[PDB]
Amino acid sequence: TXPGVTXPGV
Amino acid sequence: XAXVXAXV
DNA sequence: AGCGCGT
DNA sequence: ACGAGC
Ligand SMILES: *C(=O)c1cnc2ccccc2n1
Ligand SMILES: *C(=O)c1cnc2ccccc2n1
Ligand SMILES: [Cl-]
Ligand SMILES: [Mg+2]
Repeated sequence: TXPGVTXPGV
Repeated sequence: XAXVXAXV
């Protein structure tokens, strides 16, 4: 997640 | 990700 | 496949 | 002294 707790996703 | 001081 | 930090 | 999260 996040990148950040990427995205979800990417 | 660990939060030992930032917890990010 | 895809990445961030401060007490 | 530290790795979490669809
Ligand atoms: C969480 O596992 C984690 C790992 N490495 C990092 C590097 C830089 C900033 C934040 C980070 N968070
Ligand atoms: C929190 O601000 C912080 C800063 N530096 C660290 C280095 C190593 C482990 C934990 C840390 N936490
Ligand atoms: Cl990114
Ligand atoms: Mg990027």
